[PDB]
Parts: sequence; C-alpha cells; structure tokens
Amino acid sequence: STECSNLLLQYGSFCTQLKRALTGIAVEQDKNTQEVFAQVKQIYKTPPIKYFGGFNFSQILPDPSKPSKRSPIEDLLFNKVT
Amino acid sequence: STECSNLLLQYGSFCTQLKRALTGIAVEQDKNTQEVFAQVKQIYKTPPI
Amino acid sequence: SGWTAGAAAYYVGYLQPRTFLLKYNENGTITDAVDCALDPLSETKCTLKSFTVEKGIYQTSNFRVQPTESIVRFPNITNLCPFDEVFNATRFAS
Amino acid sequence: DLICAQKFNGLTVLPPLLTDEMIAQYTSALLAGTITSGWTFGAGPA
Amino acid sequence: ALGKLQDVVNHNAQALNTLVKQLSSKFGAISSVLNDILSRLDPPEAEVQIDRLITGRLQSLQTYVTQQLIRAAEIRASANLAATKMSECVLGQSKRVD
Amino acid sequence: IDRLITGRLQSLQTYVTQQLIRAAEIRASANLAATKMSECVLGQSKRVD
Amino acid sequence: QCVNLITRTQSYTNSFTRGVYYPDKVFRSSVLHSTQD
Amino acid sequence: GTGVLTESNKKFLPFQQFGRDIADTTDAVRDPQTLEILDITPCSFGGVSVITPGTNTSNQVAVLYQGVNCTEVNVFQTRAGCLIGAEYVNNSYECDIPIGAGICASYQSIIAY
Amino acid sequence: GTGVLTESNKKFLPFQQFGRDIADTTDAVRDPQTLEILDITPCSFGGVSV
Amino acid sequence: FVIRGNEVSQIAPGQTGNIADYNYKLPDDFTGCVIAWNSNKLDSKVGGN
Ligand SMILES: *[C@@H]1O[C@H](CO)[C@@H](O[C@@H]2O[C@H](CO)[C@@H](O)[C@H](O)[C@H]2NC(C)=O)[C@H](O)[C@H]1NC(C)=O
Ligand SMILES: *[C@@H]1O[C@H](CO)[C@@H](O)[C@H](O)[C@H]1NC(C)=O
Ligand SMILES: *[C@@H]1O[C@H](CO)[C@@H](O)[C@H](O)[C@H]1NC(C)=O
Ligand SMILES: *[C@@H]1O[C@H](CO)[C@@H](O)[C@H](O)[C@H]1NC(C)=O
Ligand SMILES: *[C@@H]1O[C@H](CO)[C@@H](O)[C@H](O)[C@H]1NC(C)=O
Repeated sequence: STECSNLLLQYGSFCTQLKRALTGIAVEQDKNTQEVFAQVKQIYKTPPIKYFGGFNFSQILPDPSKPSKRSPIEDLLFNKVT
Repeated sequence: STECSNLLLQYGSFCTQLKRALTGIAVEQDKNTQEVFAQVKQIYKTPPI
Repeated sequence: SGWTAGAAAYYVGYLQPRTFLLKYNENGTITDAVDCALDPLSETKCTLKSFTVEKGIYQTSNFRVQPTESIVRFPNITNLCPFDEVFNATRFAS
Repeated sequence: DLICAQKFNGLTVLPPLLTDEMIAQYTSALLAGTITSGWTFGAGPA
Repeated sequence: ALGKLQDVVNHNAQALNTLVKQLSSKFGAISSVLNDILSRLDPPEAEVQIDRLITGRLQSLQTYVTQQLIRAAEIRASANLAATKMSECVLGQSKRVD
Repeated sequence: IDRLITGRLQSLQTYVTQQLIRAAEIRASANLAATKMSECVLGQSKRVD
Repeated sequence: QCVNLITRTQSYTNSFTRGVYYPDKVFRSSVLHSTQD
Repeated sequence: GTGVLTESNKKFLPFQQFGRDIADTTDAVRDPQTLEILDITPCSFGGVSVITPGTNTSNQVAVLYQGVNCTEVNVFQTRAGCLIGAEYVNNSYECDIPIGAGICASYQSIIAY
Repeated sequence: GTGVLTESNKKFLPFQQFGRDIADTTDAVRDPQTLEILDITPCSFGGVSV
Repeated sequence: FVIRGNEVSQIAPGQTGNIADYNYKLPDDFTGCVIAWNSNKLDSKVGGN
C-alpha cells in the first residue's frame, strides 16, 4: 500500500533505527563466532597414523567418511539440535 | 471491566509477551541463586569441637 | 385415537460464549479441541497453545471472587427539580 | 500501604525458591568444607 | 543435555512467529487488513484507521527489536565466556577452579 | 478506554524493558559471584585483586 | 385445527465433548487455533 | 466500584467525603444517606499456577493460589500460596517442579515437599 | 492481494474457501468458477545490499 | 459555485459523490474553509432557474 508508506514517512527515522539495530545484531553474531572459533591462524591437521600412547580421539576427531567432515560427537550434536 | 478486556484482546499477544518475559526473569533469579550458592551437593558439617 | 402412537427422543443443549482451542489436522478437519475455562489442565493447554503440556508450573490466569449483588446509595432527599422555570420561560435575556 | 496498593492493581511478588535458611545452610556447608578440607572438596571428595 | 542451544533457537522462532501474529491485530481499528479499510471506507477517517495500524505495527516491531537487543547482549556475554574458555581451557591448562 | 489502554500498555512495556535490563545486570553480577565462589572460596586464586 | 396430542418427559445427561463446530470457513492444516465464540 | 465495604478507623474531617491511598485510588467513601465512613477494599483475588507432570505421564494437576491464604479460597498452606491437589510429604527429595519458598512438587499422585 | 497462483496439492473440505498458514497468513484458496485449489504465493522479494 | 442542498456534505476532502467526482474535487491535504449560504432571493425563479 503506497499511501500507507506515505503515512509511514511522516513518522521519521524509526525504520532506519530498527534496521540499524538489527544490522548491528547480525554483524555481532558473526563477530562472536569469530572470537569463539577463529583463535588460530594456522589450520592444523592430525598425522595419518592416529596413535597417541593409547589415547583414543576418534569420537572427537573428524570422520573422513562423512561428507560434513564432522566428528561423531559433533554429528550427534548437530542431529540433536533442530 | 469486561469490555476493556475485549478491547485489550484486539491488541494481540502483548500481555502474553510481558508475562513470558517476567516469568523468564523470575526463573532467572532462582537460577542465579543456584549458580552462586548450590555449588556443592554434599552438606558438610563442622566438628563439634 | 385418530393418529398413530409414536415416540421421539432428542437432546437439547445451550451455547455459552467460551474460548476454545481447536486442533486442525493435515486434511483440515477439526479432530480435537479443549475448552479453556472448564479444566485447569485445559486452561494450561489454552495458554501454551499446545495439547501436550510438559512437566512444570505454569502461570495461567487469576482467580477472583465475583460480586454477588448491586447496591446503589443515593441521597434520601427527593425534590421535584425546577427545569420548567428554565426551558418554559416566555422571555429570555440578552 | 505501598505493597497493598501494588497487589490490588495486579503487581505480585513471588517468593524466592530458596529460603534464607537454605541459603545459609549452603553457606554453612561451604564453610565446613573449606575449613575441614581446604580446596579438596571443590575438586572431588572432601 | 542440549537444551540451551535449542532454547536460543526456540526463542528466535517464537519471537518471529509472534511478530507475524501481530499483523492480525486490529489495535482498536475496524480491521487488521489495510485493503479492507480502503474498500469499506472513504479516505479521511481511513487515514486514522491506517495510522492506528501503523502505530500498532511500529510498537510490535520496536518490541521485537528491543527483545532482540537484550537477547543479543546475553548471547554476546555467553560468547565472550566461550571465547575465554577456548583460550584458557583448550589452548592451555587452567588453575581456575571449576 | 482505548487511550487508557495504550497509555497503560506503554507503561507496562517500559517497566518490563527496565526489568529485563536490570535482570541482565544482576545476571552478570551473579555470574561474577559464582566465579568468585568457585575461585576464591573453593580454591586459592592467583588472579590479582 | 390446533389439537393437543403430544406429551413429553425429560431427563438430564452429559454433553461429553459434543457440540463443537467450525468457527469460520477457513482451511487450516496441522495447527492450533484459539477462538472466542 | 467493586469491593467489600467495611468499618473504617479513618478520622475524616466533616468536609471530606472520599478517601484515596498513595495510588490515588478510591479507598474510603462517605455514604450520603447515612453519614458514615466505609472502607473500600477490593474483593479476594490472586494468581493461579497449574502444577502438572507431562501429559504423556499423567493428567492430574495441582493448583497454586499465589499469595492467597487457604481460608479465603489436599489443602496445603505455603509461603508461596495455597496448594490444592498436592499432599505434603515430610520426606525431602531433589526439586522436580519448583513451587517456591523451599517447597517443590513431584509426581510419584502429586506430592509436595 | 498480489501473488502467483500455483497448483495446490491440498485437499480442501467443500465448505472451506480460504486457507491460512500457522501464522494465519493466506496460503491457499479455492476457485469459485472451477472447484480447484490454488496455492497463493505473494510475489518475489529481496533485500538489495550494495 | 451553486449546488443542491444535500450536496453540501460532498464539498469536503475524501468525499464520494456526483459533484465530488465529476464537478469539483477537493484534495486530501486540503487546507482552508468552506462557506455555504442560501440564495433563494437571487438564484431561484418561480418558473425554474
Ligand atoms: C578407538 O575408538 C573407536 C570407537 O570407540 C574404536 O572403534 C570401535 O572398534 C570396535 C572393535 O574394533 C568396533 O566393534 C566398534 O564398532 C568400533 N566403533 C567405531 C565407532 O568405529 C577403535 O577400535 C578404538 N581404537 C583405535 C586404535 O582406533
Ligand atoms: C487424510 O487424507 C488422506 C488422503 O486422502 C487419507 O489417507 C487419511 O486417512 C486422512 N486422514 C488422516 C488422519 O490422515
Ligand atoms: C409551559 O408554558 C405554557 C404556556 O406558555 C403552558 O401552557 C404549559 O402548560 C407549560 N408547561 C409546563 C410543563 O409547565
Ligand atoms: C438524608 O440525607 C441527609 C444528608 O443529605 C442526612 O442528614 C439525613 O439524616 C438523611 N435522612 C435519613 C432519614 O437517613
Ligand atoms: C460455474 O461456471 C463454470 C464455467 O462453466 C462451470 O464449470 C461450473 O460448473 C459452474 N458452477 C460452479 C458451482 O462452479
């Protein structure tokens, strides 16, 4: 409705304020993910032979068979959150 | 006033939103007390001497 | 005895203004409903907008005792009020 | 009469889930574990 | 066990659903549909009816944005805590109790 | 009645908004207090002040 | 020709969950709709 | 207005007719027919909380009238309010459904402890 | 309204005409001339970012 | 101009009518005054003006 937008123009910069606040929230979410996860500038890889003195990390290391390259625990976490 | 509540029904789910926010605050206060004080699941006792 | 003897059985109920919560299935038929006022649990179902209510304590409504009768208290003095002197006057002022 | 005036207009104060004596019992347990066992009760058995 | 993340998702979905539900509110006007108010009314009080709908929808949108800002502050505090735990528990061994 | 409803609704939403902001402040203080309970009472802290 | 032939007795019973009708003419699928009517 | 009309100990001056509280709501009234001061109080009311387990588990419920004495509404009196439909058990358990003021409820019927 | 009217796989009951979403937004309608169901999808939109 | 007695309500912003659509249309943001007075002595004739 164009005359509704003409009436909405009389109320000023309310829509600009709401859009700016939501843009700040949207960039803050990506920022928060950057301080949580992007803490190293080098992408490290485990050796092909995964023997660590008897310590087993297969449930937390990535699964090469899965296309998502996620750990079994991470795959369970992703399946249990909808 | 019944007709005032009938007119209040036309404003939508504002009252439900306010009640939900206050219920969240109310359970948040009890959660705060649980995090501060309920840090042990054993009630230890001082010896009598 | 000019007419054949017969019987008819029928139920009559009356409608009150009530809030209901209706469940629409995937074909669009109302399959189930809850009346809000009649049952506390059903009032919780109406508040949560769901037929399955999880374990917990839920703020639903407010109890209030209704007024029983109306009392009107006016002054006991009764005097016929002279509106006839105002509106039926033959001459008014400038 | 402030509390009655708040209550009559629909503003109620819910009590805390833990009473003051239960919070005091929590602090007494923390005192007893700290004095009798040090920092060991916070990391396992006292 | 995974309630917290699910709660975050639920809160976001619930807020968005509530905001769409606020488009069905008359807000004391004759209808919640702008085109109906156009069709059954001449302009000079239809201006008032549409103005009532506009101020109701602004109230709903500002309520949503304020709730989103408060939830964003809470989630930012949780994420700052998560970054601190990533630095101090994963990238090192911590002497901080619990 | 509609003017009274919109005034009282705006007052109630204002109250709930300040209550949410104060609840965020008190939650931050209670998280700090839980951290001090864990790190000063349940252990010895080398963090300065 | 108004003639009286019908007598009537009555009892009282429970409505159970009968008497619910469609409040409008709107298709709705797999939802929960609350109405005052 | 709606309420209960009781005796008042408020010493109204002869010119004064109405009484108001800190809230500026009508608290006392002078009747015109007999010149007596009636204290107006709102009728009894409170919040209603429904304590339930899951509907997968059971359909039994308990009702908490918040801030309401049990004489003005399995009846138990708590600081949180009056609890109807739950029996008090002297045994102490972990909290399942929080009622308040140290009182919780659980399903085993619905008990309060 | 304004929108495309695509084919619908929803089987209406014959007294119903209009259809609504979970958030009471109209998503379907029956056609009065020919008793068929049409899915109303209001027209394509987007945020333009530069 | 000169109009009929029932048409004086149509000289207004946002009005629907015969002379409002086909003779004299006022804008929605109209600012000003409307003045109406009778003219039987000058604008009427016994045979029909
Ligand atoms: C490390 O852990 C994995 C998973 O716990 C072990 O893989 C299991 O091996 C047993 C016996 O070979 C199988 O019955 C299971 O089905 C395996 N589970 C999975 C998820 O693959 C693995 O054997 C452990 N040890 C090493 C050296 O990798
Ligand atoms: C819904 O419609 C389908 C297809 O017509 C039918 O098979 C089914 O029995 C109906 N009822 C339910 C409850 O799914
Ligand atoms: C009003 O005055 C007229 C004379 O002017 C008189 O006939 C009539 O009865 C009066 N009505 C009343 C109600 O006094
Ligand atoms: C009538 O009201 C007056 C006050 O206006 C009071 O003085 C008087 O006693 C009342 N009469 C009776 C019979 O109650
Ligand atoms: C309406 O007209 C159409 C066009 O021929 C026809 O197919 C249809 O049967 C008519 N009746 C109804 C009830 O739609």
